Amino acid sequence: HMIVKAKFVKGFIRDVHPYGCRREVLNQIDYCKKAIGFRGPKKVLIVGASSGFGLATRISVAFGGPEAHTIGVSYETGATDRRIGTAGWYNNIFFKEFAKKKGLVAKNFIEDAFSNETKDKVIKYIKDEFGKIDLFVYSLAAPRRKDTGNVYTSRIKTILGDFEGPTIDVERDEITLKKVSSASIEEIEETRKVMGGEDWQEWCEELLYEDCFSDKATTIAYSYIGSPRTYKIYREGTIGIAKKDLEDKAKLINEKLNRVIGGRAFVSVNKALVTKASAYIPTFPLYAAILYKVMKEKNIHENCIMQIERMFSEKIYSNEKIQFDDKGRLRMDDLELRKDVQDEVDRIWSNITPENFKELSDYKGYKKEFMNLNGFDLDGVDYSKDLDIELLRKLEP
Ligand code: NA
Repeated sequence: HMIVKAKFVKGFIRDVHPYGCRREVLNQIDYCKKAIGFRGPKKVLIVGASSGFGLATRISVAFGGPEAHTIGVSYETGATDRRIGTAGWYNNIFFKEFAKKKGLVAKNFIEDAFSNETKDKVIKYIKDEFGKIDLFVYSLAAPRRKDTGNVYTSRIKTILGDFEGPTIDVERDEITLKKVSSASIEEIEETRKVMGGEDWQEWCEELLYEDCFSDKATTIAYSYIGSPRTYKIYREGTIGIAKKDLEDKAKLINEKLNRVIGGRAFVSVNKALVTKASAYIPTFPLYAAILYKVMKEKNIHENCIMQIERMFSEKIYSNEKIQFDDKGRLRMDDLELRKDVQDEVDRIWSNITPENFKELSDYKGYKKEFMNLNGFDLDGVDYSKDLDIELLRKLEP
């Protein structure tokens, strides 16, 4: 029986507020329940289903109109003697509670998605109990990958020279300059192993050859391109190299699925959102804060769930044909990269100071979204209320 507070250690919040996480899940569900609605997917596999885009994907297909049954694969840990548990751990639990209330299947595999054991387990469940899958979304954003037993670690670096610029320190409400430098050859390769398209492709092949995909099944992975201002990181750097690998694999998966089941694969390039991993990378967080202000002013702002909802209802499962860019990618950053939006961001950038940034950018919204990632600062949650830790320990995914 304890009060959970937001304690910052080396820039990151230590604990998560589980009921704040519940509320965030519920806010996304609410958005989807009230949106125009779409139809299509019935049986959906999501690898990386516990947070961010994977979670929004799951909520969207379940509550956004299709009433899809879902399998979520994620590695998360619960409450112990000393730890409260990860946000994703709770997101899984609360998603399942709300999905079942609607009479939907919401299976969780709390498992390392990279291992052959996990694939076998998921495949067995599909063949035995779930039924064939019409949509497979790969949205794992793991920091490392275990293979023999080599461990590969993702890094966020340039391939040449320094990248430096402002980050947002949420704890002190200030801008702070940071720098990241060049990656080693091994670091580039490891990042490609973790973030590239290899595991996604393995999944698609196992699923395909084990007769787990429905005819005409779709599979999707997520990426980010952004503005030229951060190309050194997101296109040219270690992340950019991994994402090009992801894009290349999408093409090979697409060709195969098309030939074998009339299915398809593609990368959806999404918009800038606040995440833990991009906090403290130089120059992105300020970009995002300014972007939020501009797009909110222009009535075109989207958070994670809004991105996904529009992706599904307006582009993927719409009446009209799907439009890809010239490299076969679905572009959900079409509003972010709109000329008028980028012109305004660059203008504000040229006036922004460490002194005035809270007025020229959406620092408030940036900070709120950051806090929300650990279940803090959610409207309608009583943070003075103590939490029953033995009750939380009882919850099962
Ligand atoms: Na995800």
